[PDB]
Amino acid sequence: KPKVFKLGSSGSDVKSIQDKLNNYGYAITADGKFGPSTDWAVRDFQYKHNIAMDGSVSDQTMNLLNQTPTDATRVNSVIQPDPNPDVQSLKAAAENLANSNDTPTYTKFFIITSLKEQRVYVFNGDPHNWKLINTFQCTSGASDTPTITGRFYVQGKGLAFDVICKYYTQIQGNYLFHSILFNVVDGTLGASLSHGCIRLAVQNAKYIYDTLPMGTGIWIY
Repeated sequence: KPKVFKLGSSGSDVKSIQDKLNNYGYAITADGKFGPSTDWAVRDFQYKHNIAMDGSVSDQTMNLLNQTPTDATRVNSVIQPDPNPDVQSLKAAAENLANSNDTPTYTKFFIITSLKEQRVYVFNGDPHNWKLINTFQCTSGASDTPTITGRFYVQGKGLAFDVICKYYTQIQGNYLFHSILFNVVDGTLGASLSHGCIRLAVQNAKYIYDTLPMGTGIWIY
């Protein structure tokens, strides 16, 4: 078979894969060792290119990595804060929260959901140097199907999933961030159908979907 590079691979070919991922905007260390950050970047790359998301690089992925990036395929690992006035209002407190705690991540982003506040905070930067780029309200799971707590990584995504939700981002298994249910479906019925998921205004689910690459750290508490 053709050569396959994956988690654990090393050498100058890996280094060039990493250089190409950096050209695509993934901001990883190009050291020639295919670690988790390279795996996650490859998975995101594959998702954005509508090819199988397995985290391995063979001919198909390599061919695409050799194309010039475009607006459709390039990741921005620096994002300017949203102009929503709540960003500025909560900036200091949210940044203090993120910077003073463990925030494991494989991207230049991090997302916190505080269940007691029913609020989401989205950051750009690195551990202990996070900048708040967005914040918004959420609705998490009802008490009989509560949202999972813990630390996770963005695992998967989709544009949509007899009711529909838009712009889902997978936390773990069936626990997702997604839009309000759709004609809007809310109330006790909306909570029963959403189970443990985190519901957001459509624009905010879309924001997470558009901004956070696979491997972005997640903290829910």
